[PDB]
Amino acid sequence: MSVGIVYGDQYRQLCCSSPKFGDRYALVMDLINAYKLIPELSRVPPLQWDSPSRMYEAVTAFHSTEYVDALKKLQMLHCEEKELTADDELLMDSFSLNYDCPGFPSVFDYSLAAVQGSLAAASALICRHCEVVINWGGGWHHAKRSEASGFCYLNDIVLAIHRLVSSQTRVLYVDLDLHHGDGVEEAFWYSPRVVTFSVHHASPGFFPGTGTWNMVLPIFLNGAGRGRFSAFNLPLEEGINDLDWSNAIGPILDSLNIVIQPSYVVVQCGADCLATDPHRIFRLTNFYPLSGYLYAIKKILSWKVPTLILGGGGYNFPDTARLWTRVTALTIEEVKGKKMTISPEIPEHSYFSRYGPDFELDIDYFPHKSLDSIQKHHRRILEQLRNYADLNKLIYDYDQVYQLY
Ligand SMILES: [K+]
Ligand SMILES: [K+]
Ligand SMILES: [Zn+2]
Repeated sequence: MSVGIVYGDQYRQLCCSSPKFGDRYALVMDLINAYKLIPELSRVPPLQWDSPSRMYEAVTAFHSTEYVDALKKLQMLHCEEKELTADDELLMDSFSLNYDCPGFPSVFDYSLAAVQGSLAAASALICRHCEVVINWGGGWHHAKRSEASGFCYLNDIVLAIHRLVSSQTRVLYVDLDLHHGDGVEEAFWYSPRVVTFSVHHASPGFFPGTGTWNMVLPIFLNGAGRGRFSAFNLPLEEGINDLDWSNAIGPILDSLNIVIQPSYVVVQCGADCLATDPHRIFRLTNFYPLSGYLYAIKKILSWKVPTLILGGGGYNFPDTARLWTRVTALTIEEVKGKKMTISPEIPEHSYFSRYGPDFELDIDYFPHKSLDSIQKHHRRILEQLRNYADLNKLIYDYDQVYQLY
């Protein structure tokens, strides 16, 4: 019944301290506040640690000591306004702490804050304080063991899932971001207990290039060892709309829930599939009568499985706030059974000016038409799900699953 959301004063400051995402988190939490949702939500405080040793122990559950050390040293150098020595440039380069993942004065505290948020969110599900927890400061799916990638420095998702599986525990991870959830997929590549499902754009030279047919004829990789068939991917061509994306993923989600019977669901809800994201690749909306995002979240919540909802990508800050406000309101409705009426007019607040010139909740887009490739992927995914079920000796109505598709 209880819906948790991660916020706090320091957390807000840190989530708003990065050059790439600026004040997006402030717009998200202030639009949620403006629509009077905060009293319906349980504040989940970010996790803090008893010592540096305890913080390091927690982060190095996934990340390497040398990577965490390099990330902490990058923050120190950007704070002293020290020019990096040639030696320091090579160190940072070795961890990809450069180009799209640059240093900045708060890079470690900013990155860690996401981990603090998503770990606290996982704990609140484990002790059953909340049935769903939202962290709009998390979702950094690209970060690897020893590599920064796609403005992801620490993988708050991997650390949250590790806490859930450590708490027979199975986790279904659903990645709705425009980009492939490569970092989360890789971390659990060998585990049958964490099934990863990413739906994303893939095309030649599009970041990160995984989650699709790869040269090793190209083959579709899907995990290894005990984790064989446990990594699911739906790559989609540009231009897909709400209905087609919904019809593409809906049967996959329902089939994974039926076969896996997850103890926890973790959803990455990156907003860069919106028609108005500057990426301009997918044509998803935040519309509610239907938004692909809201269709997906409503389906996942209907399973009544303890669920972690995270952010991620989303480069139109006002449209990201607009979508994540509706996801939050939908979450309250579905979990609490309490209808939350949201005025189509953006309420007056701190950031009202940023919603111009229309100042409406619906993103300013008129959907039109975007099927063949989806059917091929459906046959391949249904096949892979059977192989996953067979390998792990899982019992399920094959016909019931076939019928979803
Ligand atoms: K994705
Ligand atoms: K896996
Ligand atoms: Zn993205």
